Amino acid sequence: NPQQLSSNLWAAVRARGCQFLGPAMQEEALKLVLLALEDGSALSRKVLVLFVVQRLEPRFPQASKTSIGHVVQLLYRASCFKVTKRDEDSSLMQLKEEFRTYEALRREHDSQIVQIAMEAGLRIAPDQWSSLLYGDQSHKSHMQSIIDKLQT
RNA sequence: UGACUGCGUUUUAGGAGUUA
Repeated sequence: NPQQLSSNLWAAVRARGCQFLGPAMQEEALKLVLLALEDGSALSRKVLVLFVVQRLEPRFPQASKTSIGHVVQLLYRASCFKVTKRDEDSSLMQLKEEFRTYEALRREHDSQIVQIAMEAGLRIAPDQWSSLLYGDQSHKSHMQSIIDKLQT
């Protein structure tokens, strides 16, 4: 259904403890993660979330620790981090080296959402995908490529 | 039902609390 495949996607996403804040805001949030993690710094999730929230909140009041926490889980599910567990304390996390460019990181992010849609049996075309995730028709073939790699 | 806050999930995952 024309905007109800859309709300069922975000339902499936929220159910997996993840979240999409819209094309513009998601983009900044990811860039911020990269800013913190691309030089190989190692931050607990708590601190990483703080880093992003503190810069984003003043420009987007929808940006809570809770909501940004959910964006980061998207990347946790996508297996983007190198995790270092510590005894009696929280894990630190770094970006895997292959994911230290926006292009690369965003591919994985995107893929993870597609995969959630697949797990939930939601057939969605690349034209749609480019609208949902970018608000334009400029990423159809990017999204097509993601889809094809996922069914193999 | 939402929102929020912890802790957990790389052995892949949530779940508790607070609140209207």
